[PDB]
Amino acid sequence: CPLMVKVLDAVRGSPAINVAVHVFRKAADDTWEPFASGKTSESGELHGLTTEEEFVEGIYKVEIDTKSYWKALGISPFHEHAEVVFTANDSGPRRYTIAALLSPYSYSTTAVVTNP
Amino acid sequence: CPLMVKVLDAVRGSPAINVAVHVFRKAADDTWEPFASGKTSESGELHGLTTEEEFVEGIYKVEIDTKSYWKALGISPFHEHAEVVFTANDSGPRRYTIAALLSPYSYSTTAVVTNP
Amino acid sequence: CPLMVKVLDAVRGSPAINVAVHVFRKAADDTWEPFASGKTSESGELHGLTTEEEFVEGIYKVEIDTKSYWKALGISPFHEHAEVVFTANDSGPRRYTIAALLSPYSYSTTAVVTN
Amino acid sequence: CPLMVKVLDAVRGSPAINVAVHVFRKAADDTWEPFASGKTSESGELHGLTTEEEFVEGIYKVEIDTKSYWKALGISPFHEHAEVVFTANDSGPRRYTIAALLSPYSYSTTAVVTN
Ligand SMILES: Cc1cc(/C=C/c2c(C)c3ccc(O)cc3oc2=O)cc(C)c1O
Ligand SMILES: Cc1cc(/C=C/c2c(C)c3ccc(O)cc3oc2=O)cc(C)c1O
Repeated sequence: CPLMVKVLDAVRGSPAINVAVHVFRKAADDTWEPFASGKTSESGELHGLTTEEEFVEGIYKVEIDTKSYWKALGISPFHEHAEVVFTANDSGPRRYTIAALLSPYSYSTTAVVTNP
Repeated sequence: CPLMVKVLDAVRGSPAINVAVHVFRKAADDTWEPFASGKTSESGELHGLTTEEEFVEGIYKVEIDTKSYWKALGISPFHEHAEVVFTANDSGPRRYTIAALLSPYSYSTTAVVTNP
Repeated sequence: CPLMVKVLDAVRGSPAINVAVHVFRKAADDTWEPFASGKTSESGELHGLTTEEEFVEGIYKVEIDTKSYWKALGISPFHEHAEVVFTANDSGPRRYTIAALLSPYSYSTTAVVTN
Repeated sequence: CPLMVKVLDAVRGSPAINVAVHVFRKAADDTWEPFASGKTSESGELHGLTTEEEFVEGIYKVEIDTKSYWKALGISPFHEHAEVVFTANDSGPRRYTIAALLSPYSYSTTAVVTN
């Protein structure tokens, strides 16, 4: 449960369902290594991306595939994706919720970081 | 469960705890009648404001006491409160989540409306 | 001069044009007295609401008529209006910009207060 | 002319001044090639990044160095940077403003695309 992604739709007033999410981790050579991926559920949430063993310290990028989401709804949006880049677990394990609120030409994102 | 309020703190990356919330409903004479009130919990959520019987159609105002929240934290913020005003239940009962993301000089708010 | 309102549309990626904006000042009896109003321009801005002489310290409310905006574009929105309620304070910077970014079920607002 | 970046601070209610901004263009091999860069002005704006001739259709990334901004103000932030990735499209309006509103653990971004 150390990483969860929650996505909301500001046009519909609903969870953003079936949003693809790709997580990357910066490697020692400075490239972005694929780390985990998944899709938001009916409630706009994506659980089960990783484990506390696997989710070591590092710089992580959470790519939320907003264009793919809006295009699947037959809408032409502005952004390719929403990217959230952050250092994680560098003071020990934390739990991270990455939330995003989507519109066709805009988005908001926040983090909720909790210490278990 | 027809009305829930969720409040997040964009400075801390945490739920906004102990935020006072006052709900009003517009009366037939156009005044704002007190309807319900409460405080956010440790998880930034406020449940139990009303019931499906009580939460009839109307125009509702959810006042989130952001100044009181920031002042209790010893911070001087810009806004007096965040107000969310909406018509509810006019196509039959719905469930409403009013979410707000707070900063000292800014806030975001959204609604998630679901049909039970 | 001391107060400007700027409104943007997050669905179309544009200024929000021809949006009605009403400003009120809180009176001694806690009622909201009309203070100034207008409609946003082609750039989504509303200038000339007040003057330094008139814009004394106190609590003000800026009401942005978002519902009518969305309905005029053929879209059904959630809110009746967006409300921004704040205290004008002489000790802080002199010029207030109240900005709002609109979606059908959401809005963001910020204040940019400068000298 | 065709691209402007505007950055605001939601903690202080001000423009975000002296923020480094880097623009990249996606190359044919999917790498990000440096395109333009600068630091925001006293009004939080960065003008003069490119010209109409240079700003051809394609995918661009605007990276805003938010971490350094917050640290220079003595504040610990969440993100490494804020990223805005979009396609420039000739069929749409000609001028792009990329706006960002910053908090330590959050940001909002919008596009205002006009003629
Ligand atoms: C106004 C606004 C609201 C939200 C909502 C965030 C969250 C929301 C809405 C949320 C809702 C339900 C739940 O079980 C857990 C949740 O966790 C959240 O972080 C997120 C952003 C970025 C925003 O600008
Ligand atoms: C509530 C909120 C406000 C803004 C403000 C954007 C702009 C603002 C505030 C702006 C202000 C003055 C000006 O001369 C030009 C401007 O252009 C803008 O795009 C931008 C975001 C992302 C947001 O969430």
